[PDB]
Amino acid sequence: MILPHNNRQLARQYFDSLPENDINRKYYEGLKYETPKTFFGRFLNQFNIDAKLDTLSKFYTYQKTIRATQAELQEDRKSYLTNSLLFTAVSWFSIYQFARKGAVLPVLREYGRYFGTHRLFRQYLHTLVLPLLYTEYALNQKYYTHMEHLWTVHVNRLNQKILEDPLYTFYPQELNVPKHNIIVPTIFRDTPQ
Amino acid sequence: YKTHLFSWRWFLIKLLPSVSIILLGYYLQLTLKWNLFNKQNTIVLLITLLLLYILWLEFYQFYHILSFYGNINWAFDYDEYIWTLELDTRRTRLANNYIAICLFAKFWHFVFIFLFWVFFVLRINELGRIRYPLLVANVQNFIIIYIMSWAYMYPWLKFIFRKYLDVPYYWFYLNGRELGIRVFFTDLKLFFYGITNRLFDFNPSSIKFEKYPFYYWINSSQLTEFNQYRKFVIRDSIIYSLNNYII
Amino acid sequence: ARDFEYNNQDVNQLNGAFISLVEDEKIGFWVGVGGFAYSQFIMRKFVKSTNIFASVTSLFAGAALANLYTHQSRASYARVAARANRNASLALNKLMEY
Amino acid sequence: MEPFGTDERNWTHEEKDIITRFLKYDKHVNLKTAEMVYSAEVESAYFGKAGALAGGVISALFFNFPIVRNLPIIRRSVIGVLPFLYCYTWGKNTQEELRWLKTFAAYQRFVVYHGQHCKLWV
Amino acid sequence: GFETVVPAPPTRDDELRMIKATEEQFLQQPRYKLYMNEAHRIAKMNHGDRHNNIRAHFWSNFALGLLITGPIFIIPFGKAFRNLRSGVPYYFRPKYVFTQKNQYNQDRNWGAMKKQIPLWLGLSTAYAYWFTDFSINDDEWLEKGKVIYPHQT
Amino acid sequence: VYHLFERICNPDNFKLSGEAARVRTLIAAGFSKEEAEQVAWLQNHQVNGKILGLFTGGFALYCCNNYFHYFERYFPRLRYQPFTKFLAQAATVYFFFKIGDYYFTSRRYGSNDARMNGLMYSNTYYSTNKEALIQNFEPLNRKFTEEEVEQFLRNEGRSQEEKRNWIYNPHIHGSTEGEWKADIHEKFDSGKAPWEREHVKAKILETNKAKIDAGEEIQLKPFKTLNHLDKTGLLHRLHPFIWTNNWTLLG
Amino acid sequence: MIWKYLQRTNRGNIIQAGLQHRKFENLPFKQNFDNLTKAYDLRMWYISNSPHEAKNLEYVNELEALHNELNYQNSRQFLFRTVSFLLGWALFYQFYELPKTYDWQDTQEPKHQVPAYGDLEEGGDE
Amino acid sequence: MDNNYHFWGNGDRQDVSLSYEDYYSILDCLLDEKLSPQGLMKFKNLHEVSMYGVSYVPLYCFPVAYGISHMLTGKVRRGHSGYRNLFSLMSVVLPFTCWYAYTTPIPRRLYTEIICSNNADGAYVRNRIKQQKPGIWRKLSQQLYNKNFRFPELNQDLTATEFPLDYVAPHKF
Ligand SMILES: CCCCCCCCCCCCCCCCCC(=O)OC[C@H](COP(=O)([O-])OCC(O)COP(=O)([O-])OC[C@@H](COC(=O)CCCCCCCCCCCCCCCCC)OC(=O)CCCCCCCCCCCCCCCCC)OC(=O)CCCCCCCCCCCCCCCCC
Ligand SMILES: CCCCCCCCCCCCCCCCCC(=O)OC[C@H](COP(=O)([O-])OCC(O)COP(=O)([O-])OC[C@@H](COC(=O)CCCCCCCCCCCCCCCCC)OC(=O)CCCCCCCCCCCCCCCCC)OC(=O)CCCCCCCCCCCCCCCCC
Ligand SMILES: CCCCCCCCCCCCCCCCCC(=O)OC[C@H](COP(=O)([O-])OCC(O)COP(=O)([O-])OC[C@@H](COC(=O)CCCCCCCCCCCCCCCCC)OC(=O)CCCCCCCCCCCCCCCCC)OC(=O)CCCCCCCCCCCCCCCCC
Ligand SMILES: CCCCCCCCCCCCCCCCCC(=O)OC[C@H](COP(=O)([O-])OCC[N+](C)(C)C)OC(=O)CCCCCCCCCCCCCCCCC
Ligand SMILES: CCCCCCCCCCCCCCCCCC(=O)OC[C@H](COP(=O)([O-])OCC[N+](C)(C)C)OC(=O)CCCCCCCCCCCCCCCCC
Ligand SMILES: CCCCCCCCCCCCCCCCCC(=O)OC[C@H](COP(=O)([O-])OCC[N+](C)(C)C)OC(=O)CCCCCCCCCCCCCCCCC
Ligand SMILES: CCCCCCCCCCCCCCCCCC(=O)OC[C@H](COP(=O)([O-])OCC[N+](C)(C)C)OC(=O)CCCCCCCCCCCCCCCCC
Ligand SMILES: COC1=C(OC)C(=O)C(C/C=C(/C)CC/C=C(\C)CC/C=C(\C)CC/C=C(\C)CC/C=C(\C)CC/C=C(\C)CC/C=C(/C)CCC=C(C)C)=C(C)C1=O
Ligand SMILES: CCCCCCCCCCCCCCCCCC(=O)OC[C@H](COP(=O)(O)OCCN)OC(=O)CCCCCCCCCCCCCCCCC
Repeated sequence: MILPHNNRQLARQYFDSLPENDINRKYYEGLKYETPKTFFGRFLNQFNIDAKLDTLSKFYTYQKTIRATQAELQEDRKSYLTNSLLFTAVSWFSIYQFARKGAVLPVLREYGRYFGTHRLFRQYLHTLVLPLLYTEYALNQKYYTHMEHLWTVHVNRLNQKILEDPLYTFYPQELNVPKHNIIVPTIFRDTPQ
Repeated sequence: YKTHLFSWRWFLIKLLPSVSIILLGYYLQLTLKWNLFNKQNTIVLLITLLLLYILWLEFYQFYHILSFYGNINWAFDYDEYIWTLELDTRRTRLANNYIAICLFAKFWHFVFIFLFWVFFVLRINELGRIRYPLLVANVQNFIIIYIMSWAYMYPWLKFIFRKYLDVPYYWFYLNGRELGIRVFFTDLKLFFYGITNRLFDFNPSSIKFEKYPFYYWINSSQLTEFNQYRKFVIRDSIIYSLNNYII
Repeated sequence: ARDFEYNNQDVNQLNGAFISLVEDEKIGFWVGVGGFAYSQFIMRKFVKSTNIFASVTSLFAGAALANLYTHQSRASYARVAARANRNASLALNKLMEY
Repeated sequence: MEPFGTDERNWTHEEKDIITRFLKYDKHVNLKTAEMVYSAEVESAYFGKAGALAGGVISALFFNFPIVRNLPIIRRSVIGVLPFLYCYTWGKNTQEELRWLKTFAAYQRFVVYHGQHCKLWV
Repeated sequence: GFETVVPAPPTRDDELRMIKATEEQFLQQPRYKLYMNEAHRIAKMNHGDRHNNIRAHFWSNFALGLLITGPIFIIPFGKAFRNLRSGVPYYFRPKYVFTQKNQYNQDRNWGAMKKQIPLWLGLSTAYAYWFTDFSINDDEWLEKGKVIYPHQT
Repeated sequence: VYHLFERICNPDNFKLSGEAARVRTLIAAGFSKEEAEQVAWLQNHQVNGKILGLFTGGFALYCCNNYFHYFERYFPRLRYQPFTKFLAQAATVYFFFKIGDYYFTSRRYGSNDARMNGLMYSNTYYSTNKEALIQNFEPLNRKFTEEEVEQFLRNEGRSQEEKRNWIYNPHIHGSTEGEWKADIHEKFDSGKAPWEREHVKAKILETNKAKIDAGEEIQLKPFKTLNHLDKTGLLHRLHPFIWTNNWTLLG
Repeated sequence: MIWKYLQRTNRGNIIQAGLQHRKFENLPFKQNFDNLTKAYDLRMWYISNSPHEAKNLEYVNELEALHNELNYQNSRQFLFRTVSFLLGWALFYQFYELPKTYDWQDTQEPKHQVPAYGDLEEGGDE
Repeated sequence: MDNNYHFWGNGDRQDVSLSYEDYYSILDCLLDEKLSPQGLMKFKNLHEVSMYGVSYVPLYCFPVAYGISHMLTGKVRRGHSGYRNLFSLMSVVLPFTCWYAYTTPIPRRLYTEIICSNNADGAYVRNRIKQQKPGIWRKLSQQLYNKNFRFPELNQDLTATEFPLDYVAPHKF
């Protein structure tokens, strides 16, 4: 949508500013990216989503899809974190009240096998940890394929050496070119015919 | 293109109270054999409150329909810099007027059955017991009004049975095909396969962006080609301006 | 250089048939292995027969079970491919006739 | 000028705010549409506070109601605040509904005025 | 597409040959087949012949389905009317007419029939439509509507 | 279970199978409708002798199985070795099979006389068809050239019912109108095959120089089985049987 | 042997069906709808197929009471199921995001909202 | 596997499945001037089939709704006596069954031909669905990618140099 002369090549500027030995530099040189196909490879890549999103944002800032993905991921992180914290707080409050009244849920061994930690303490630990792990797993599963597709597009662009801003990029007002609203219609003349 | 199709997802919720009333009336009728007047006053009062609610809804809709015909607008006189209220007549498709008359008749019938129910409840309160004749008459009035409540759903019948009318005669030799029963027996199999795939095979996800504004207002570009409606240039400009404002 | 182009409708129908047939073939192979195992178990436990006879019967039972499971996709793909091959052969003969 | 269908996304609060501000302060809109939006705003502002005040009064009464008064404070306050919550939410919901309905009518008028609907013409 | 070469107007001998061909076609037209003289007469007759072939195949399949589905579905389906779901044998349950059913198993037999006969016909027609081929008279692109003149044939 | 029921109760199972199976298989293989019919006829003639011999042997065994028991008087090996009797029965079946195969497949040359052609007194039709096919069959040992492929693609809409009206547009055809008309007439109107053009043959020779150097002849014309197979025998100038035909061949 | 399977009918297809004994061998100790309807069906079949007048009339008297009891049980079932259905419907529509993004072309009549014919409608006079 | 696989209105288990609601929505965002005569004929045949199919859908849903209404009424079958309640309650149960059936997509040879065609008409329809009906196109592209169809319009395109315009649902690479 942006004409070649109206493109600011912010992606190219960031690529130039990047260091000498960089993964983006290697991709531009011609390094090809392939998503992992093994379970271990996918599990390892699961933790690289944040870095990929950050670098893609730095490269193609103001890109519609990248900006929408960032906003959605931030909102999902906030919502999942608050839900997990509320669940943990409610569970801890319930456990404390029922233990005060003398009722303890018969979950987990009463005493630890090695350190002899009490069932109440281990229940608190599980209530604190399990929801966080579930939140992380859910977010990673939700965003992994999208992040991989975005990264594949970025790597293909680097290999093709297309460092210009992609489609659906909307620059701020400072970089937006003013529109000429002065139009002078041509003088009317009777047709010779 | 003026098909006038109303959403069933919106129609069913509106229709719920009437079916609730008729079901409660049937339960009251069935239970009248072994129940007393005092105990069944609960059901009677529930039916009365539901009928009042439906009466309010019907009156509100009827008032809107009747007030349509009075076109009142504000006109700004620039010389005096003053807004003035002006009244004018209405011009619209005659189908709207016909359905408005039908809805007026429906509202009058509902007022009639509401008065019938009020009379019945007052009389049973005075007597001290309920009677099958009047109770069943009220139940059947509720059923009839429920049937009549579907008056404004005739566009779906037209949409279904006009494509049958437009079919020409077989031997006039326009297409030389008749696939009614064939399509019936083929759609049986197609629906079987579709349901089996839906509840046992891959189902595409429904996840979508819920936060970024105007994300799905996709302006034309190379990816989407330029075969859109011609005057969507303004739409594309507005989308561009909105994206600039967001960013 | 240009080359003969097949009919898109036939290509799509064959693609669907081939996908269904691959999925079947896999599931039916697993079903056949399971049926062979079950037949061997039944023969060695309730049937008084030689080991060779029991193994042959189990193999045939498993093969029959797999064929029963996979017949629908196999037959559908066979008929679709036969029709497509006939159409392609007729078109190519009509093009190259001289 | 937006996607239609069940699979589409319903209007967001930010989108509604942006659209109403556009209708209010844009130059391409007509004076009649702007007046419609302004009238919507002024005539809808009332319900938001009317419902809140009614809820406050009703909750004040229900706090001293025959059973709520004798109920303990933990139950008493929770039960007595319910009418206030219901009336407040009703007032806010009706205000938003009226304002959004009239703003959407104004948006339809603007779309027809600028010919931005693919199936509408004179 | 490309256009073919347009022949020059026919001579008198060609006109006579065309007239003779049309006369022969008219004579060949069957007496019991009522088709009006029109440009689409021959196309209509061909369509009718194909429809007649499809009708023959469909009715043969329908008869075969009536023959087959009976012992396989309808007769076993009639075993469900032996007893009610409570376990008691079948007994008459009148609607508005208290018909006298003194005859042995009259109630059970008639009740079973009322459901079996519609089921029999439905299954037979489903079998016919399933196993009957309409390929002969199916034209997806409607290319068989081209007019064929008697002299061309 | 629905598919199993369909398989069991398909009316095609009850319907008698026809002879069109070979034609359909050959068409799927690639042979034209006429070529498929000719090849199917040849194969059916080749296998009919074997089928008839097997049926004759089976019928002979059924009717006269007691001959093996009777022969035990002179050959007690049959009496005291059932395996020998079984082998003798198998040998008799194979003997009938071979007699039928000889009758229906052996050359059995005979005169080309309309008075007895087709009576099966001599296997003239089958012998001539087999000889012609084997003699004149030579697989195309080339690769279709670009010109041939382009002509095949351009032959999509050609029809002999009505000649196409060729129109010369200088902006898309080039050259001169007369030269373009001559080339079009050569390509389509004349019916000359693409491989018969001089430049096409020269390109074929240049591309297959390696085969020519090795000493292998290049077949310009692909084999046309319908140009050498004719079950009726009219192609080979075989006189049709008089009593089943109302015409005569010069010979 | 095709006749042995086509023209030979099962004894159950001709002879009158007996009583399913397993249905009554073991029963719950609750005077519920199942037992009530079992007794109703038993008495009804006996009345239909019996020549004994003394037992039928008392069976009719008991069957009227059985009908009343079954009506009460059905009333309870209808109440519970209808209330559950109504509550489920209300909850579904409360927690279901109703699509409010349907096309609104029908509600707009550009040629009618602003009369296109203008003054020509009133008389003409040209 | 019926004996009418040639029939255009017919379908296969693995053919592209589209709901009636999706088809009617897609009809809205298409222009006939931009389609070839072959594409117009395909759409006309599809409408010819849908005319009967849509009307028959409630016929298919009727028995399920009837059974559900009977169960809701109770365990008593009273014939004509209970028709009022049966059909008053079924008047809302049957719409639900029809809703489920219409939301259920069904395969069709015409659907797959129109969507997956590799010509100008196919590209035009795919792009129009992608632009003016993003919600439908998301599901359609997921289905196509799962069924091994590759087009530049698909959001799951791994060989594209431009970022997707819609969320990409999880899937196996
Ligand atoms: C990525 C990291 C994420 C971390 C998240 C935070 C939570 C986890 C870490 C927390 C650490 C600090 C916690 C506070 C400590 C306070 C002090 C204290 O007393 O401790 C409290 C308390 C222990 O005190 P205690 O009183 O002795 O209680 C003992 C009771 O038995 C305990 O009873 P219980 O009531 O706890 O119940 C048993 C326990 C379940 O514990 C089990 O016994 C389950 C064992 C499952 C094994 C599955 C197969 C493993 C195959 C090999 C894997 C190799 C590594 C692969 C790595 C891949 C890449 C990540 O929990 C449950 O059953 C309920 C939860 C359901 C399961 C969910 C578990 C999720 C774990 C996620 C983190 C995993 C980290 C692995 C690190 C590397 C290990 C090599 O600690 C915990 O409750 C935390 C336990 C953490 C897991 C321990 C696993 C031990 C077995 C390892 C086997 C493999 C290695 C063997 C090596 C042998 C020698 C060479
Ligand atoms: C109830 C107790 C149980 C006992 C009774 C059984 C159950 C009750 C129904 C029984 C009576 C049904 C009607 C008579 C059919 C047979 C007539 C006959 O023998 O004369 C030869 C006559 C012509 O045969 P043909 O020319 O050789 O065609 C066969 C070829 O294979 C070619 O096949 P094709 O696929 O091309 O179809 C050919 C047909 C195809 O024609 C069509 O396309 C018409 C159908 C279009 C689709 C349906 C549109 C209307 C419904 C719309 C529903 C909208 C719902 C609402 C939606 C929105 C709101 C929710 O077109 C023609 O050949 C031209 C003639 C068309 C006449 C159609 C009108 C027939 C009825 C009126 C005359 C007879 C009096 C009936 C009295 C009332 C009976 C209830 O038979 C036909 O009508 C065609 C064959 C029909 C199928 C076989 C029927 C076997 C009989 C048992 C059927 C059992 C029920 C299950 C099937 C459903 C009913 C069909
Ligand atoms: C399965 C397919 C079915 C298709 C569909 C059929 C549908 C039904 C349609 C049926 C229509 C009827 C067809 C009939 C065909 C008959 C054959 C045929 O066309 O031959 C015409 C035949 C043409 O044969 P050709 O001239 O040799 O030319 C060569 C052939 O074209 C061809 O020759 P070649 O190149 O093949 O072989 C050369 C040579 C190579 O072969 C030889 O050299 C063989 C030499 C020995 C003869 C064959 C073996 C004999 C074994 C001993 C006898 C049987 C033993 C077992 C039983 C016990 C017997 C005691 O063969 C010959 O010398 C042929 C001579 C003809 C006789 C032998 C033919 C086989 C006879 C088999 C008889 C048994 C089968 C049933 C009856 C016949 C069929 C109905 O024409 C004539 O010769 C007739 C000319 C007449 C001129 C005018 C005469 C005027 C009257 C003068 C005498 C008056 C006497 C008055 C007496 C009065 C006393 C008081
Ligand atoms: C006085 C008489 C008044 C009669 C009025 C009532 C007429 C009823 C006619 C029903 C026709 C239904 C056609 C549905 C076509 C749907 C097409 C489609 O794309 O599907 C998406 C449909 C429609 O969705 P939608 O309406 O949200 O679509 C949105 C798009 N626009 C805005 C264009 C409408 O999906 C659904 O929501 C499912 C609706 C199913 C409705 C089925 C009703 C069948 C009739 C039931 C009657 C029961 C009475 C009880 C007795 C029964 C026995 C007699
Ligand atoms: C809070 C706890 C303390 C105790 C609370 C005691 C309960 C008090 C219930 C009052 C009921 C009043 C009935 C009014 C009937 C007339 C309605 C009308 O005309 O509509 C105007 C207005 C509606 O005006 P509207 O035009 O804005 O309609 C809005 C329409 N929709 C919903 C689509 C947006 O009514 C309402 O707002 C709600 C009416 C509901 C009517 C339901 C009738 C049957 C059930 C009655 C309640 C039974 C409760 C029993 C106790 C249970 C305790 C757990
Ligand atoms: C602007 C809004 C509308 C304004 C118009 C006002 C409309 C007012 C309508 C009032 C309706 C009142 C109905 C009362 C019916 C009483 C029936 C009766 O006597 O009981 C018989 C009996 C009463 O039985 P019972 O149950 O009381 O006791 C019988 C005796 N035991 C119990 C001892 C065996 O009921 C029956 O037989 C059952 C059937 C009743 C059918 C009633 C039909 C009424 C038709 C009314 C038509 C009105 C036309 C109006 C035209 C326009 C006017 C403007
Ligand atoms: C160790 C403990 C033993 C306890 C005893 C009980 C053990 C029970 C063991 C059950 C094993 C089941 C194995 C199923 C294998 C399926 C294989 C397959 O794919 O076949 C598909 C076929 C159908 O194929 P299709 O082509 O229609 O479709 C298959 C499915 N799709 C479409 C997805 C490909 O089904 C069969 O025909 C299977 C059965 C074959 C015949 C053997 C049947 C034996 C049982 C008959 C019982 C009859 C009782 C009376 C019924 C009266 C009715 C009125
Ligand atoms: C895509 O798939 C397909 C289609 O689309 C779905 C098709 O339409 C078709 C079209 C063709 C068809 C033939 C239609 C096929 C339709 C089918 C299979 C569904 C219809 C099936 C039926 C109607 C059969 C229903 C019948 C039954 C299940 C039998 C029930 C039997 C019962 C209950 C037996 C009860 C008996 C007893 C308990 C015995 C009691 C005995 C006693 C003595 C009483 C007790 C007494 C004492 C004393 C104790 C095909 C082929 C297809 O494959
Ligand atoms: C393959 C290597 C492994 C070893 C096998 C080698 C096979 C060699 C080739 C086939 C050999 C066939 C002969 C086999 C041994 C002899 C069989 C026999 O007994 O045949 C004679 C028998 C006479 O009948 P009989 O029972 O004596 O009745 C007297 C009534 N008073 O009549 C019969 O029973 C008929 C025998 C027919 C033999 C075949 C003939 C060819 C055509 C067969 C058509 C299909 C027959 C299908 C039969 C199905 C039976 C269930």
